[PDB]
Amino acid sequence: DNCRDVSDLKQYDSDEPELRSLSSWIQNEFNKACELTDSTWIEL
Amino acid sequence: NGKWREQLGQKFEEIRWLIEEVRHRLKTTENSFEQITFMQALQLLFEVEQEIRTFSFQLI
Repeated sequence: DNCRDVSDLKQYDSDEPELRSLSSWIQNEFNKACELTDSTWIEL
Repeated sequence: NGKWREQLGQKFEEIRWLIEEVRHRLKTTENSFEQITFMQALQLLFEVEQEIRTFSFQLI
């Protein structure tokens, strides 16, 4: 009930998100994910 | 084994030359293919340079 006596009140950080640019490591991650290994990793 | 011993300095002559060339060309480039290729080459060259220095130190 006494919370409205503060002089440092702000609603929320409702600001636009920062903008980012594409990098090259995600393509490398996909390439490494698309290749074959030595173990089996599964059995049905 | 006569001339075989003296090529170590010869290889060291271009080791850091090519590593600097790769660093500069990786910095300058803009494509995604070239960047990945140059990064892989840089890692390979670091590994090979260690390897050759380790064997050179061990043999002598």
